[PDB]
Amino acid sequence: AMKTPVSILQELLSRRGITPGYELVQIEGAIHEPTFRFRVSFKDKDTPFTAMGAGRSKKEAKHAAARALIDKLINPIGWLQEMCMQRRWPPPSYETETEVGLPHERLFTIACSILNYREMGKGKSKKIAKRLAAHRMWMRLQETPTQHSNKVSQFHKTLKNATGKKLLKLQKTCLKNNKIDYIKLLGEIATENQFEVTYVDIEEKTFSGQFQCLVQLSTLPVGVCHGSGPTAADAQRHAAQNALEYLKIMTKK
Amino acid sequence: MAFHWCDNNLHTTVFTPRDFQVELLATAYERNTIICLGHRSSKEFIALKLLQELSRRARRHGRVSVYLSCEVGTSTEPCSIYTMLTHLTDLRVWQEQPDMQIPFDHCWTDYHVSILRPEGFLYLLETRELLLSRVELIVLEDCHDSAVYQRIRPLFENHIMPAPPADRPRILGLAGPLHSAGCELQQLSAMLATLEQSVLCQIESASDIVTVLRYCSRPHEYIVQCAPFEMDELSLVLADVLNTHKSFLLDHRYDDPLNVINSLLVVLHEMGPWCTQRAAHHFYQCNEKLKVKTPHERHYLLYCLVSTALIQLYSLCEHAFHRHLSRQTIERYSSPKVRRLLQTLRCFKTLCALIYCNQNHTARVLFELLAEISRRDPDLKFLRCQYTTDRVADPTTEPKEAELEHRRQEEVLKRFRMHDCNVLIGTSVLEEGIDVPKCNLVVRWDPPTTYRSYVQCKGRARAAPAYHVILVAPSYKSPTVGSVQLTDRSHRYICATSLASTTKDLVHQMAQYREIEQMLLSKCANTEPPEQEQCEAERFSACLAAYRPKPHLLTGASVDLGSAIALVNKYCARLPSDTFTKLTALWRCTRNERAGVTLFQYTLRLPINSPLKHDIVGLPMPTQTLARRLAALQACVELHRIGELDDQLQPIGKEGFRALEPDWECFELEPEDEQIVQLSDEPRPGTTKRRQYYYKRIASEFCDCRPVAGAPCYLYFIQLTLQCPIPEEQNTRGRKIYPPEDAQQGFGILTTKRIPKLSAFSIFTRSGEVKVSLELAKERVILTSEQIVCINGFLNYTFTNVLRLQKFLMLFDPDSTENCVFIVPTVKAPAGGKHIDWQFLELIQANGNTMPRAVPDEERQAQPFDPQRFQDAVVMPWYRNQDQPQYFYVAEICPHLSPLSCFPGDNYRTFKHYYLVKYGLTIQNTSQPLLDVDHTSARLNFLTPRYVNRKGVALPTSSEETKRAKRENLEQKQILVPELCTVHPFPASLWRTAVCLPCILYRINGLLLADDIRKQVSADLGLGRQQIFEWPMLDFGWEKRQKQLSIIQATNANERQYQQTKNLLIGFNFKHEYEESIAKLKTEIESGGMLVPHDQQLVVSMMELLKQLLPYVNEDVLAKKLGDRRELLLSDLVELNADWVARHEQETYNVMGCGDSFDNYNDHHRLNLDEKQLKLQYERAGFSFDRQPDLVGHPGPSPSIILQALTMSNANDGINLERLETIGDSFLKYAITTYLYITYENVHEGKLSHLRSKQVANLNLYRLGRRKRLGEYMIATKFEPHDNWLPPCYYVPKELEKALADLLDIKNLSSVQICEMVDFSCFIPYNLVSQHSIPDKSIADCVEALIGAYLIECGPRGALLFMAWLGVRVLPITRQLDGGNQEQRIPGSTKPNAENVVTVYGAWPTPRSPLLHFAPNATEELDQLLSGFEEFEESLGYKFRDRSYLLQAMTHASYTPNRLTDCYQRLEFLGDAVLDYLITRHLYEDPRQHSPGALTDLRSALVNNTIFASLAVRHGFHKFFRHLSPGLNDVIDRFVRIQQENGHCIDDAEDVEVPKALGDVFESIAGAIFLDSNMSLDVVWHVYSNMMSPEIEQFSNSVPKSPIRELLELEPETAKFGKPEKLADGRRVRVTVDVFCKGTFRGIGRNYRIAKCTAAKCALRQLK
RNA sequence: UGAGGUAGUAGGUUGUAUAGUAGUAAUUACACAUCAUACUAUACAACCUACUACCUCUCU
Ligand SMILES: [Ca+2]
Ligand SMILES: [Ca+2]
Ligand SMILES: [Ca+2]
Ligand SMILES: [Ca+2]
Ligand SMILES: [Ca+2]
Ligand SMILES: [Ca+2]
Ligand SMILES: [Ca+2]
Ligand SMILES: [Ca+2]
Ligand SMILES: [Ca+2]
Ligand SMILES: [Ca+2]
Repeated sequence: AMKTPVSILQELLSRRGITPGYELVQIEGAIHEPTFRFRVSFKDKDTPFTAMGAGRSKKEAKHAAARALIDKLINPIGWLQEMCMQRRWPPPSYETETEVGLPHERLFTIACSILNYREMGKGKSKKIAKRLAAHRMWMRLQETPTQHSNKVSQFHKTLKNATGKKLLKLQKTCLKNNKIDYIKLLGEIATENQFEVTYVDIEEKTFSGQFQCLVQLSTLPVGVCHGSGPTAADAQRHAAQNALEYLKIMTKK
Repeated sequence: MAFHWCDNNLHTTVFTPRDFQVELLATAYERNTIICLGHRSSKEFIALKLLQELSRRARRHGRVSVYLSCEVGTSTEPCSIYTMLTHLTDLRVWQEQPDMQIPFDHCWTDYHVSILRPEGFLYLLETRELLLSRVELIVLEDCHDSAVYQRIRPLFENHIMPAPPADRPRILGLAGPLHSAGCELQQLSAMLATLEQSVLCQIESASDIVTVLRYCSRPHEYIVQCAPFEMDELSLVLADVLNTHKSFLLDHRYDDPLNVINSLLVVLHEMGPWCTQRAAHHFYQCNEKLKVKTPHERHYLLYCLVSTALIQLYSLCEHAFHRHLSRQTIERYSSPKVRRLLQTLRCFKTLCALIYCNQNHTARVLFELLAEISRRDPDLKFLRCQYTTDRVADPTTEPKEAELEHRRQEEVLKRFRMHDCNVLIGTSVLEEGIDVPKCNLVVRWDPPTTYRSYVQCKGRARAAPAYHVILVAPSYKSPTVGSVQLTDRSHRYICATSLASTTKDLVHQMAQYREIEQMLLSKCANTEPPEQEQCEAERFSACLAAYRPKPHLLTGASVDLGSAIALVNKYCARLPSDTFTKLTALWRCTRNERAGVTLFQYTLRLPINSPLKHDIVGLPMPTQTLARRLAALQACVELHRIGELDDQLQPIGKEGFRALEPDWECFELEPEDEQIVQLSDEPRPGTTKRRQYYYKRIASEFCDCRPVAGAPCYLYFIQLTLQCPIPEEQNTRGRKIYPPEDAQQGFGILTTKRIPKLSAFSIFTRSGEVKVSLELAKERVILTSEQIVCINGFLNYTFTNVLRLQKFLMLFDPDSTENCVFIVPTVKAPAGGKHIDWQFLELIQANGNTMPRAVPDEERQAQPFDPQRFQDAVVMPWYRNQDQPQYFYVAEICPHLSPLSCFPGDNYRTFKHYYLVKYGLTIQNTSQPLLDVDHTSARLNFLTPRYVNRKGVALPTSSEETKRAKRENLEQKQILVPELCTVHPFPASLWRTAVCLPCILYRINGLLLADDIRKQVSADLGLGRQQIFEWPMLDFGWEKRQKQLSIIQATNANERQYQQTKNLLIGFNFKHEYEESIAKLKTEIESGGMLVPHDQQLVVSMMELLKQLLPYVNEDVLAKKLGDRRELLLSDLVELNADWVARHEQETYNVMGCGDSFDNYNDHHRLNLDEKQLKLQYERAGFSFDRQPDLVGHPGPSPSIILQALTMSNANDGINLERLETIGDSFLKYAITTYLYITYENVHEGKLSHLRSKQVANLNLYRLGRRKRLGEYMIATKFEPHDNWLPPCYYVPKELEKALADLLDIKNLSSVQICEMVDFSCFIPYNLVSQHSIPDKSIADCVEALIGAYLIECGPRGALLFMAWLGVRVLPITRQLDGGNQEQRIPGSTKPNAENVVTVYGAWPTPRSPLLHFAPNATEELDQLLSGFEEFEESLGYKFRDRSYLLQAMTHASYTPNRLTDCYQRLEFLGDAVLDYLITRHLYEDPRQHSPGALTDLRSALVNNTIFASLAVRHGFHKFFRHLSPGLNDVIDRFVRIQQENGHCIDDAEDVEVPKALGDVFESIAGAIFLDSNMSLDVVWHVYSNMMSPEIEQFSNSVPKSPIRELLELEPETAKFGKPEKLADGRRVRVTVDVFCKGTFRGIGRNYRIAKCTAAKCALRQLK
């Protein structure tokens, strides 16, 4: 059944006497592979048949010669590995998956897996199993292989748009007079624009012997406006005055 | 490509200056100088070289050096210079210990450099055991600051001043910059003079500062006063806000913001509100990280309040010109200093601008302003700007942002280097270090507050119309008033909306800087001609008919007076150099008076590697520019005369050079080869990609050879003798062995012409190993007409019926022309010997093609079994295979079996059955024995054994099961029935020898083709013998202190430069131990148009010349000499001077150069050095390598070794060419190199490489062997005697194969008449039986392999003569004319060809030693320039007998004191070939029998410039390699520092640089030991085996590999090395390799090669 | 040592790619960019060959 045609022709002759003889016509060592061309003959007594055949292997050529006589009587591959070298990878590892228990007709199945996909190949020998698996895996991989200050200005513009009328009142009122309550109006802006104000008067005294306060805007940035005075309360009022200056110079457009 | 610009090329008027360091040591060599260099490493280089030169002067009548050093005597750590002096010189140096007290017995006169501290030498000179008249150099380590000055004052004012100047040594004083000594300047001119009065020198300050001062395009100085910066409303509000916050933060309490305050106020007051917001950018980006990065909550409050202050400023500016409302917008808000920078860039409209700053935010905001305005304005489209900062991060902490900073410096300075950006707005890092293009503008932004900042950054503008523009603005005055709130104008804004003092002080500052550089040029000696001298000579440059090579043609070349100097510079800058060599023309000016005018003669000097070894004494002119131009014109005429400058007058180059001897030029060939060469699309000749078909040449002992009747023919016996029985492990069937030497019937050759002697080769049979020979039958055999017919029938029987060798297409032709020898069956005689078996020949005639008779049962019943009819028989059966029979041997006649003994299987009963069932036969005698038979041989290639493969490894045999198991199981035997078999007339023993026949005939033909080659070359060139002793037989061959020390060495080596970069500070002052010039220069600056104001926008007949230029020649003589010619030939100037020199006394010239610059160091011969006055004349056994057998009478090689050379590796044979082919490749390259050194005695070796590479290429060796048709003698195929073999006396039509009683006309008449008488297509050319395809490279391989064969038998002379036969003429010819009868026939001596001459090939002469006698005492200067290399000679064990080879090998191309030889480059070229051959020949002869790959990789590990430099340093080079290169001294310094760490053993990784010049001098010492020894290879190998034999033996037992190959193959498709990228420094480069999914690893080095090597070492020790 | 098939294993050739070692420069300031100048390796592959182990049809 699955005998090779050289053995098939040998079987058809050995039942009728006669042993064939193979003679190599021509081998050709070209640029990338050599070709082999055999001639098979058939007796010297009664109808001396003959044929010739060729292939890229000696056994393939002998097989093709015998197959032609039966009909008468009726390369890199590692382009895959170069491509693996191109896309920054370790080399592939095809692995011997399984085999058939019969010794002379075992058809191997060999799988090649890498970090992306998995493929496999079945062959009459394990070498052609690797060729079919590597062709399928090559097919699989070749089918589907300051600005911070501007940001602060932007969301402070948004909180300005969420503030309300006290920004325009702040613009249209001179802050030189202390008759407008700085701390109270900053708290009004806090209640108005969903935030809170913070006042820090640190306990020590300066070289000038004065008091100072830092007002912190409890919003997204860190936020400090400074102020000082001879007393603690005047220092906190001047700090809220500088906070009003901050919101004022932010407001005008 | 992208760069492709002028880069100034090379200088045209000043001779392209040498680098300053060797000029300083030139001046120091003859003057007591004071070298003013800020760099400690430069001072250390000059001191090292100067102690070396004056040490060479010292140890001749006995002197000593001293190095008084203030940083000595505290720690016992050796100093800065003790390292360099003890590991880079051969001297013995003695830095004294802290409180040193004379270790044991310590006589001071046995010390050469003697490092001390200043008070130590006061001690040691008052000790009076180191006398001052013995000291030859006194290097004051510092004498430019007051402390050590007061300490060294007792030395001078006690000992040096009370000493006559005939005893005072050189007083090289290593001062720092006199141009950085910081004492205003009003007393500067005093103190150095005071210094010169007190250390007894005079300053010869010639630095990198001064070399730009003299020999460069002086840029145009434009110190622009900008304007006062007035304030508008917005800037006043901003100043109010930051002053308010500054005065507050003075009082804010925490019981670095002043950095932001003290930076942003200056930005506001010097650039304006726009750059104030774009520096609020930089400082708020600093705060946005440094407010989070702090752990203190109140410091967090402080940094964030400063951040909100910067927010306030940025919002104020953003609400001011985008919101209140753009080149008028930026010009409105910029300060005027920005405006003048804009006008300076607008006017200079091409550019390479180099703006400078001193703070990083300043540079960043200048970048932002130029980016904005360049993307706005029409004028500055061409400004694409890129900035710089300094190194604000540290390699200890935050290495991610520090590395990102380093990559930003790398990526900015790479794209400034070509032309991608023209503008580099840098900071203080750009002054030194970083390399930039030639510049045509440096706009310095601040005033340069230091002189050095002024000069090292003005001295970067070198694109000849270059500019230097300094901006001047009023300095910072704080408008701060106190802790007040916002002002009335500030509140109104937010609700509604002194040049003269600064300019005068910079004028005084720049007048001081001008006086500094005027004092610097005052201190420099080599004064240079002013600009008006160039203008005068330019006017004078037409009265001279220029020198013409082809004066008939007005298109051809011409050398005028400007092109004279430009051509001398172009010639010397095309002379060959390495990376560290500066090759320049030296020049010595002069003056003397000549009957009136004083005239300025020059003397010239070209580099040492130039072939022009003379002093080109130039001709005088009134102005020294004009006589400089004429001296270079005299040089260019002499250059074209001597043949450097060819007939087009541009130096020649490699490509245009042509081989001089006419045999070396030919390179001619059969015209199909040059057709393929001109085609350039087929596989080109000489390669392995082109297959050409040739003819399997049947030997000339086998053509026209058949006997005809009566012709006496010789009878050879094909003797077979078994030398090695089969091992019983391979004996998987247990058969008896059969020796063939006791077999009765064997064979014989029978031939009309004698086969000569051949190598008794061996075959490998089923029965073991047999030795095949041939032996003659003495009685020559006469054949009758009848016996020829029976031998014809027999030979058709033996090679057609028995062995089945005859193909289809071939015929038996009994009367055949070629391949026509007889084979006859020989029988042993009873008494002794053999003869032809005539009875068996008659039997073969009778038993013809007898198809075996199917015996009927009558004879089977009638006659019984016979033992003698089957013992030693061949027992083919007749019931099956009736027409193509199958032949079995007989192992045993087995008696225990029978036809009734049991069948081994189970489908039948015993052996008398199943002959009835399967066949129909009946066994009659059922009481007969049976036949243990094994098949006859059917793979007749018995040339290779089957149980031992090629490397001596023995392949696996057949276990113990498949032996004495199934050996004796009756299933796995062939047992035949003797009445069912016919005994073939050929017995079994005759079948043994008969089946061995085809490979016997093949190997005899192969050894005959090899003997044909031998007799061929012995016919042509006397090389061998023609006929004859037996040839040799044909045989096949078978922790922590390590890193601590490394860190110490690398750190202190870099700490010299770290001490330089911690010394941008102030120098000398005097504690008691001009103004007119300043006012003049102030008037010059305000009046000469240098100072732009604050409003001006920035911007004669030929007879007269003959009278002037020749004032020493009057109205007479000149009138006759000029004649009616329009312009004088140069010979007229030469002739008129020759007349005046003839008339008068001896002239006494005047050496000039203000003294010693470019004199007394280079080219001086006749001088009184005291008063500097010239008196010149204008007019001049255990494996020897060189063992040679007695080649006269030699039989040439053996045909086994020639056969080995002819055998390709496609043969799959035993023998093979490859080891010969590598050894012959290396010997060919060696011998060609040595003859090119002998022959082209002046040619630069990059053209010797061109000529050798033409001789040694694959095209040349293919083409020569194809001229000798070597493709038709080669063995290139696996010998299958059924597929590619022609049996004796058969014939093949040779054309009827492919073009498809009638077949016997093909040889008789024609072929095309026979043709027309009746997987990848189908057509194949080429004939298997009598042709074989060979690649052209395989022909070249057989060429080199045959040189290998002739080499290994008949010596180097024989291999030279074989390449003389083959065509590579590499020997000289001394022709006689029939000088004898060609009976004596010395080898080389060819035919009496055409007219009766011989053409003998001569040996190699001793070449003339390269001691140039262009100076009058070159032997005494050779004795004096090699004082003390005797310890070096002991360090390699061979005394040079002509020491100019040794000096030549040690002389770098920059060692300009050498006037006696060339450089080493030619010896490096020769010694590489010598070393390559010696190593390849050594690894050939190791009995491990290395492969091609093993020998190549073990050579590449043994021969490697890194191994070469390591063995150079280890075995004591580099202390004698005489160079004067600074950078190479640095590289040698660091490399020997590391190699004394290792005890002489072999972010970014940074391996220490391997000095390539040390590998080159490792090679050049081999070349010089070769040449110096009458060209011997066992004087080179003795020395270099004694050096590298530890390395040979260590790398023999393992494999080192290069780090690059070892990484790239240990991760074979994974270790990928990438493209190099250049660093910020511009002389370093970085290579990264990604071992994929395992990491990127990075290395640095100067070049791409050491950078990949370092990266490979990084990943190698990483993955371990 | 019938013929075939499969597995190793040991040789070699050729292709393709990545290289290396030596030499060599001139473009280029000088280098990188080299290199139908010489030799070879590794990875993949094609082929030829040798042996062994298992088999199947023979053959006995
Ligand atoms: Ca055999
Ligand atoms: Ca066979
Ligand atoms: Ca001289
Ligand atoms: Ca070669
Ligand atoms: Ca070769
Ligand atoms: Ca070299
Ligand atoms: Ca088989
Ligand atoms: Ca080349
Ligand atoms: Ca190459
Ligand atoms: Ca090449």
